Amino acid sequence: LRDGMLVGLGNPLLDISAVVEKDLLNKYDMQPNNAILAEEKHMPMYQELIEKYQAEYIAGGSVQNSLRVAQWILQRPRTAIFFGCVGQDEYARILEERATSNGVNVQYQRSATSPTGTCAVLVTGTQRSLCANLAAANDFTPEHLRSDGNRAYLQGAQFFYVSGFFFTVSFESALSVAKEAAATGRMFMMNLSAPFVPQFYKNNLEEIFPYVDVLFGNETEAIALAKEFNYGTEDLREIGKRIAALPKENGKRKRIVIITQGSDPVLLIEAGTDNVREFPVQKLATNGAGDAFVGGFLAQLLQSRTVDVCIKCGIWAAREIIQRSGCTFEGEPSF
Ligand SMILES: Nc1ncnc2c1ncn2[C@@H]1O[C@H](COP(=O)(O)OP(=O)(O)OP(=O)(O)OP(=O)(O)OC[C@H]2O[C@@H](n3cnc4c(N)ncnc43)[C@H](O)[C@@H]2O)[C@@H](O)[C@H]1O
Ligand SMILES: [Cl-]
Ligand SMILES: [Mg+2]
Repeated sequence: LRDGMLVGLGNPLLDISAVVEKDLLNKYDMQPNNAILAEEKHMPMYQELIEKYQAEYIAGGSVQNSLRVAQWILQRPRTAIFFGCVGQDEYARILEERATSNGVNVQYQRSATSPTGTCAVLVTGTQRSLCANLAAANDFTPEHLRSDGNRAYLQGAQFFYVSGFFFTVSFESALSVAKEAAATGRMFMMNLSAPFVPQFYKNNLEEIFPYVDVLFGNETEAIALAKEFNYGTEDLREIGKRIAALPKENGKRKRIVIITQGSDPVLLIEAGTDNVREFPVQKLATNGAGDAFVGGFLAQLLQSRTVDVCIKCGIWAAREIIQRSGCTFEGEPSF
């Protein structure tokens, strides 16, 4: 292990989390059990959550969360580098301090014009509804990656991870990094992130897929992808196989597709096999479980462990995060 093995590109966001009821969702034309991008009409919701629903502030953003979980497991600071854009404000210092405390080397671009992005996380019964106000995260530019220091970080990384969420902000950066990775035989990995990603950016997804070595997503994202790509099936095993079998630029590494299903088994699909492997999870009697699953996976991948160990660490990490929330980061990883 050495510094900067993993680079992640994403949207650093402060989560604003609260328990609410359906009338709040109806007020903002939100569905239960969904993730959306904020529009003008959503904007008053953030202050309302803070002022009237006693909302909690939690460091978030998908890729940021995953790198924080991976660092917590690694216990070796600076092993992962994070790129994304924040404001110059109090929200950015909350994100900076939490991610740096966990061991991430954060390399934030700074917007002086937008505030740090936030994500409403609304809890209603056992359902969650998310509304992401990207704001400064949308000010990310390819140029941030072209400084001398930042290009040395790209040149030195061995592994790359990008969320589908980041396509909203800079697909051009994600693709550029993916092509350089394939061309130098390094791993490029990404997450489907949310149903809106294949629904909104189908062609981007198609264009980047040849350079994807590992694709993560949940069952709902996999089905959403299957609709846009016209697979005519909702069978997750079949969908995984079709994605895994897509043309691949770096033919020397066979694509892996990993599909999480909440409390049901994690599914592993490898190109060139017709046999999907399952990793059962102990059904727990919460925020970013999928992100934590990826952090656990990446912590083992960086230590060259086999995929089955990467996935078991993912499941273990998600289950820790579900138990202890932010407190998990104060403990000692005992995987
Ligand atoms: N535009 C945007 N840009 C950037 N970031 C954005 C964004 N919009 C939202 N975000 C970020 O998204 C974060 C929240 O994500 P969440 O919506 O909380 O969920 P996730 O991490 O995406 O979970 P996912 O659905 O993928 O995984 P699954 O349940 O299959 O579960 C995965 C694993 O968890 C474990 N698990 C889950 N449920 C379980 C159960 N019931 N019992 C036991 N284990 C379980 C299992 O091991 C399972 O495989 C927020 O922090 C926010 O900042
Ligand atoms: Cl992200
Ligand atoms: Mg997810």
